[PDB]
Amino acid sequence: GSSGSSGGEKPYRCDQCGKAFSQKGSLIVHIRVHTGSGPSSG
Ligand SMILES: [Zn+2]
Repeated sequence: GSSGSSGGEKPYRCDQCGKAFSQKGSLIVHIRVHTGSGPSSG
């Protein structure tokens, strides 16, 4: 019951939403929500 608890301190951190990832690819699958990434139907 207490927000604000960063854990990992990874280099991969999206500035669009403010998230963190351990790998690069993992982040690539997230960009789909921000910028047109890979296929996503019409
Ligand atoms: Zn993001």
